[PDB]
Amino acid sequence: SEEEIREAFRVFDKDGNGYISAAELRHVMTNLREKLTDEEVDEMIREADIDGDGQVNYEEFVQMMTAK
Repeated sequence: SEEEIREAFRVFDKDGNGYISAAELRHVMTNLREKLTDEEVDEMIREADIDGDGQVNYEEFVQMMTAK
Protein backbone atom coordinates (compact mmCIF):
# COMPACT_ATOMS: atom_id res chain seq x y z
CA SER A 1 0.00 0.00 0.00
CA GLU A 2 2.95 2.39 0.46
CA GLU A 3 4.06 1.86 -3.15
CA GLU A 4 0.63 2.89 -4.50
CA ILE A 5 0.67 6.25 -2.74
CA ARG A 6 4.21 7.07 -3.91
CA GLU A 7 3.45 6.47 -7.56
CA ALA A 8 0.21 8.45 -7.15
CA PHE A 9 2.33 11.56 -6.51
CA ARG A 10 4.46 10.90 -9.61
CA VAL A 11 1.36 11.16 -11.80
CA PHE A 12 1.47 14.89 -10.98
CA ASP A 13 5.23 15.24 -10.31
CA LYS A 14 6.10 14.09 -13.80
CA ASP A 15 9.33 16.07 -13.70
CA GLY A 16 10.37 14.10 -10.64
CA ASN A 17 11.41 17.26 -8.83
CA GLY A 18 10.07 15.90 -5.53
CA TYR A 19 7.63 18.79 -5.15
CA ILE A 20 3.96 19.40 -5.79
CA SER A 21 1.68 22.34 -4.95
CA ALA A 22 -1.00 22.18 -2.21
CA ALA A 23 -3.60 22.14 -5.02
CA GLU A 24 -2.03 18.92 -6.32
CA LEU A 25 -1.90 17.42 -2.82
CA ARG A 26 -5.70 17.67 -2.53
CA HIS A 27 -6.00 16.26 -6.05
CA VAL A 28 -4.19 13.12 -4.93
CA MET A 29 -5.99 13.02 -1.55
CA THR A 30 -9.47 13.13 -3.16
CA ASN A 31 -8.50 10.46 -5.74
CA LEU A 32 -7.35 7.89 -3.18
CA ARG A 33 -8.31 6.66 0.30
CA GLU A 34 -11.83 8.22 0.42
CA LYS A 35 -12.06 7.79 4.23
CA LEU A 36 -12.03 11.61 4.60
CA THR A 37 -14.62 14.09 3.35
CA ASP A 38 -13.58 17.05 1.21
CA GLU A 39 -14.21 19.39 4.16
CA GLU A 40 -11.92 17.24 6.34
CA VAL A 41 -9.26 17.29 3.63
CA ASP A 42 -9.56 21.08 3.29
CA GLU A 43 -9.27 21.80 6.98
CA MET A 44 -6.10 19.68 7.33
CA ILE A 45 -4.60 21.04 4.09
CA ARG A 46 -4.27 24.35 5.93
CA GLU A 47 -1.40 22.72 7.87
CA ALA A 48 -0.17 21.20 4.59
CA ASP A 49 -0.16 24.52 2.70
CA ILE A 50 2.68 25.73 0.47
CA ASP A 51 5.89 27.16 1.92
CA GLY A 52 7.04 30.70 1.14
CA ASP A 53 8.74 29.15 -1.89
CA GLY A 54 5.40 27.78 -3.10
CA GLN A 55 6.29 24.09 -2.84
CA VAL A 56 5.32 21.06 -0.75
CA ASN A 57 7.55 17.98 -0.51
CA TYR A 58 5.32 14.93 -0.91
CA GLU A 59 7.87 12.31 0.18
CA GLU A 60 7.40 13.15 3.87
CA PHE A 61 3.66 13.09 3.16
CA VAL A 62 3.97 9.49 1.98
CA GLN A 63 4.87 8.63 5.55
CA MET A 64 1.82 10.48 6.90
CA MET A 65 -0.48 8.99 4.24
CA THR A 66 0.40 5.42 5.23
CA ALA A 67 -0.18 6.20 8.91
CA LYS A 68 -2.96 4.45 10.85
